[PDB]
Amino acid sequence: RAEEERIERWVEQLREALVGDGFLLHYQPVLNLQGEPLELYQAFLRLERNGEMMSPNAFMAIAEEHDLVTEIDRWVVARAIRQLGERQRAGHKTHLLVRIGPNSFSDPQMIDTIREQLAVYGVPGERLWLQTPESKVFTHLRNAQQFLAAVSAMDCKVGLEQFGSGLDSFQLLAHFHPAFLKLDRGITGDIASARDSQEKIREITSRAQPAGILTMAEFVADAQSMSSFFSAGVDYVQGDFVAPTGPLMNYEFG
Amino acid sequence: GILSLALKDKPALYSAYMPFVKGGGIFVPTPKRYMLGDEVFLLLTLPDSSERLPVAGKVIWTTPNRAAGIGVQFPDGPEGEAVRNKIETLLAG
Ligand SMILES: Nc1nc2c(ncn2[C@@H]2O[C@@H]3COP(=O)(O)O[C@H]4[C@@H](O)[C@H](n5cnc6c(=O)[nH]c(N)nc65)O[C@@H]4COP(=O)(O)O[C@H]3[C@H]2O)c(=O)[nH]1
Ligand SMILES: [Mg+2]
Repeated sequence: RAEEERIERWVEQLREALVGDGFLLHYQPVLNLQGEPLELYQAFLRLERNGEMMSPNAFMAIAEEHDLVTEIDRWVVARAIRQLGERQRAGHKTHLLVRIGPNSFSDPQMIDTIREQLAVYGVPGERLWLQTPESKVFTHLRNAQQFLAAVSAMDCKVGLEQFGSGLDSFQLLAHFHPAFLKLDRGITGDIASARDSQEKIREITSRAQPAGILTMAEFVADAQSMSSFFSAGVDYVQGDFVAPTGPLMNYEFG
Repeated sequence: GILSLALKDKPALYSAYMPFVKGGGIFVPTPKRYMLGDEVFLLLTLPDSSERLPVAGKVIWTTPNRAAGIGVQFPDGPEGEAVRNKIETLLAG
């Protein structure tokens, strides 16, 4: 019970970040292997307390204990679009990939927020990509379909992260058409040096290309990975090999 | 390269240990500068013990409050749950 006061220290820090400065965003380039170069970044949430930066792995555990995740994902999406706005004012047609949660499927405020903010900042919905894992999309399906339809009704792109994984995934694909897929690290980490993996992947891409579904690889670290992903037709790649994560959009794609 | 952290008593443990982190964490001072989600290797000596526990963890806090280091998140495998339980045991003593 001594620590219970420290928990609330943290929670008050969080809500004050929700309503004021504290939260910020960092940006990692996503690169088009195949060669339709698009200014594409994935957005990562961060929290700053007097120069102390911290990762959502520190604080999301608490935040969930207070049904606060929905307001946070709203912040992410909203500041992401403001950044798309500043980015359009600079004369750049930049896109932003944005992690959202499955509770935000049920969030009417989220559908509002998306709409409102694209309007004010004059941002075409195809600049926004929202991704959510195949796991939680499975758990929460009826709501996920409602959300995908409402949001893709704004020319937004909706996708699955941590794709691959199990054999229930191509089952979900029948019932869910996303703009893109993010392959689970377990599949793509070793593709350099397996036969399980590249078998699985070329299977996934061969099925994925004609549906109009974009395939993307995460956590690229070496060059043999990239040649495998390329020969294999993966559409997008991001990782420390490609380009590291920062707070400024400054990558020269092409 | 190689990080190390030696906690001599349960107070130094409690000051390092980050219990609210998703799956436990530990604050490791280092002069060197890391970016969040960088993947570190750390050699963690617990107090009331001589075994060095090997932690392959992730950065989830950069401080450049107190101390000048990094928060290292324990892997979610059994190998990391192990060290988390060792520490949680030590602190309620
Ligand atoms: N996705 C990805 N990450 C890469 C890659 N290369 C390096 N990383 C780094 O490794 C961490 C991976 O994030 P995660 O494990 O998926 O787990 C993430 C994720 O669960 C969560 N998170 C990050 N950004 C957001 C966000 O905008 N919204 C929400 N709801 N959660 C977020 O925080 C965790 C920690 O992320 P970070 O501390 O920023 O640290 C990130 C990131 O900086 C890559 O190719 N792809
Ligand atoms: Mg600002």
